[PDB]
Amino acid sequence: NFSKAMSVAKQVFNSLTEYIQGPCTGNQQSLAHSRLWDAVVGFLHVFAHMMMKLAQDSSQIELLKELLDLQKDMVVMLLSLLEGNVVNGMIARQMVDMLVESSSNVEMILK
Repeated sequence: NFSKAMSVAKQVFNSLTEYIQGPCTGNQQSLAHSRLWDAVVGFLHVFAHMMMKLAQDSSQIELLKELLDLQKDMVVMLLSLLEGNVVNGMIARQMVDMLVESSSNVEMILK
């Protein structure tokens, strides 16, 4: 159910990555000013609560295994966006703003 819809988002992140997987500054610049930052902020909040709910559940493993793969494919796009960057870069500072908003969400993720 929710896993099937989530598996679709995995393909989108890989497709998004493949466009910028090489140092394509033209596609990187377009994604910087798009609504990509807003999408990840919502996704990060969902993943933080999804981990905790399945953590308490003993038999909720099949969704968790599918869940863990999604953010791993997400950060590759985040790394791809930072690929070829410069210090004080415009794209780099965009993540700084987005990390402030989702700073609470990234908490408890490491645990």
